[PDB]
Amino acid sequence: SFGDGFADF
Amino acid sequence: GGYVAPKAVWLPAVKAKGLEISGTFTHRQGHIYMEMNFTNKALQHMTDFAIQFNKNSFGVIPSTPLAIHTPLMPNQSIDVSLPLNTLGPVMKMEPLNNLQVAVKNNIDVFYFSCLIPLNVLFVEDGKMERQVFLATWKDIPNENELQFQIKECHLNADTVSSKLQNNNVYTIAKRNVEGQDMLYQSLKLTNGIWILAELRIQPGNPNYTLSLKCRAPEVSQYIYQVYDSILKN
Amino acid sequence: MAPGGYVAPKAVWLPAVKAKGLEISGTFTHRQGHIYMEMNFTNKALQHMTDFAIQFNKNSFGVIPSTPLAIHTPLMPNQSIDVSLPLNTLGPVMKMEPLNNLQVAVKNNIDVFYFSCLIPLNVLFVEDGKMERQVFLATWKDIPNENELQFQIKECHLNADTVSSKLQNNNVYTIAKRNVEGQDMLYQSLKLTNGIWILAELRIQPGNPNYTLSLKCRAPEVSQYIYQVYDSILKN
Repeated sequence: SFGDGFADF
Repeated sequence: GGYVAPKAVWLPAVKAKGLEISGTFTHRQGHIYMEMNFTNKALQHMTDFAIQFNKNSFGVIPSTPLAIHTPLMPNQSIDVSLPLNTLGPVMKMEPLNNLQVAVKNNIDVFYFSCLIPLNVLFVEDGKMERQVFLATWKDIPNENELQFQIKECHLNADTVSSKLQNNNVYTIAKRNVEGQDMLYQSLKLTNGIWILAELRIQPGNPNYTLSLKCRAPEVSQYIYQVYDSILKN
Repeated sequence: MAPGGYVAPKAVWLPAVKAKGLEISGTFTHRQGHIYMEMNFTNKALQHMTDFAIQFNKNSFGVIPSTPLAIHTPLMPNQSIDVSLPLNTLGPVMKMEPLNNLQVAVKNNIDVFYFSCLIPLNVLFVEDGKMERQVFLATWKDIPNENELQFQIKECHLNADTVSSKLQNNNVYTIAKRNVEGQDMLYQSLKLTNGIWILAELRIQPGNPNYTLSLKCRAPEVSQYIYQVYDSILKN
């Protein structure tokens, strides 16, 4: 994802 | 029902002293919700939950306080459905559909951000008249036109239209040219922005070309992305 | 002028104010085949910073880091480090607006922060960009005149030899030159990392502090960005 905060990483 | 993204861990426990928040966004019968799962992975009971949104691109804001009355016990989880509206204060975010959030409990205040899939902001009243489509498509400068590929799509034109209609993306015209299907589509955002789309489906090409024209062309990539997700789900 | 070509000075991409003390400034380079995002990370907080990582959103030219960010020492308060991040163009592709926009996410131990910056297209000009003269003429003829876009490079006083040399240092090749009534015409080619060839004709007039750049490309949307690049190369 891109833009979903901690969930991007 | 429209596309709903799988929940994602917006706030991992190790970053919020045991508080874990999983979440997604839904649009049900004209209402927008932030759908969250709060899990207590700490040793202490959790109370006094509250939520706040920073200013954001589409004026998204909770319609009520979070209101969790019952205390949340260690290893216990609750599923919360937070109703949202788009009449809040506005600030352009980077990326555009990123939302900054703060959640409070009895232990501390924690900050995180999450992604708003733009389909939750597609309104029911998004079917454009064909006459206005054609004149608008022509008038909008081609520099505002941006093109994307929906790759290795295994759907026929009719399944494409139906899936997209379930997400408030309307096919107002379908034209066949030399074997190639062209689907002419419209949608409108909660903030009033209209997006015009042409989707080209060529038999023998599993890659469909989506062309988007908008007077705010910066929204286009985000529309493409959720468009892609809808047809892959 | 330097081997690798024109590098813009670092600009602040992420102000400490928007990132809880983390300040990032950057630029892009193209040196000996390789593309880099050259950054400076500065910690303006009172607590140290660790667990650094970077990701790019899908973008027009498929730009993506080739390696993880590897900062193996904590970034202390008021400390500043130079970071050279190698990039390649084999990553996922999504059309950006503007065309050269790059969206970046940077994580530390505190939070995930986002910013954007603009890739100067010269870093995406490949060494293999010298077109054959026979192919230039045919291609210029064939490409519909709807694709031709014209630009003015203003306040430039370099001669045709020096223009050619500076542009060649940035992988823009001058494959022919013609001199008609005081006016130099340079026929030029370049090629981007994604295979797109751009054909140029540059006209130089005396008493004229400005040159006419005419571009033909089967993807004409790139042309204006190529112009901005020429201007930067010849003004710097």
